[PDB]
Amino acid sequence: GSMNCFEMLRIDEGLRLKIYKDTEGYYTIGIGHLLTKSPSLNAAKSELDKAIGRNTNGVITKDEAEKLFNQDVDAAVRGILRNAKLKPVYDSLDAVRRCALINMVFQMGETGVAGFTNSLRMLQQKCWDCAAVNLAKSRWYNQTPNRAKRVITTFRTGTWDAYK
Ligand SMILES: [Zn+2]
Repeated sequence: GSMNCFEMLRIDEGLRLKIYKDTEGYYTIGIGHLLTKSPSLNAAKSELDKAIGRNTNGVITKDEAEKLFNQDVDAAVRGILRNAKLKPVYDSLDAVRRCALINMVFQMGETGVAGFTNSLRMLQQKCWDCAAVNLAKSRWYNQTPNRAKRVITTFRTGTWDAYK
């Protein structure tokens, strides 16, 4: 009932409490938290063993991965506020629609979400249904229909309704 960004991106991206591998031969942990592009698993559990504070073998708790996720969004939007097109309209919505933006940011990337120039600015004038249906006309929406429909519904309502 009390949803935050980290949980909704656990619904859509996926949370793993053990170290895995990103799609290019690179370990990860949690929700897309990259450590290094090296094969040294000891360097893996050493970067993890130095970022968490407890020395473990690559397994953490669900509340310690949320820490690293909050770091990842605190740097992600540190990048958003340096992108000229993502900066304006983000400063215009409510917290949950901003999370709906950071989700796509972490899904495709800064220039990826920047491409929806027309779709982004109708959110500024708060044209929820129009920007929603225009966002539904995307290859993004077609290659992963489910998640995109969730994000677009939160762009519409500005609520966590679609994730319950
Ligand atoms: Zn309109």
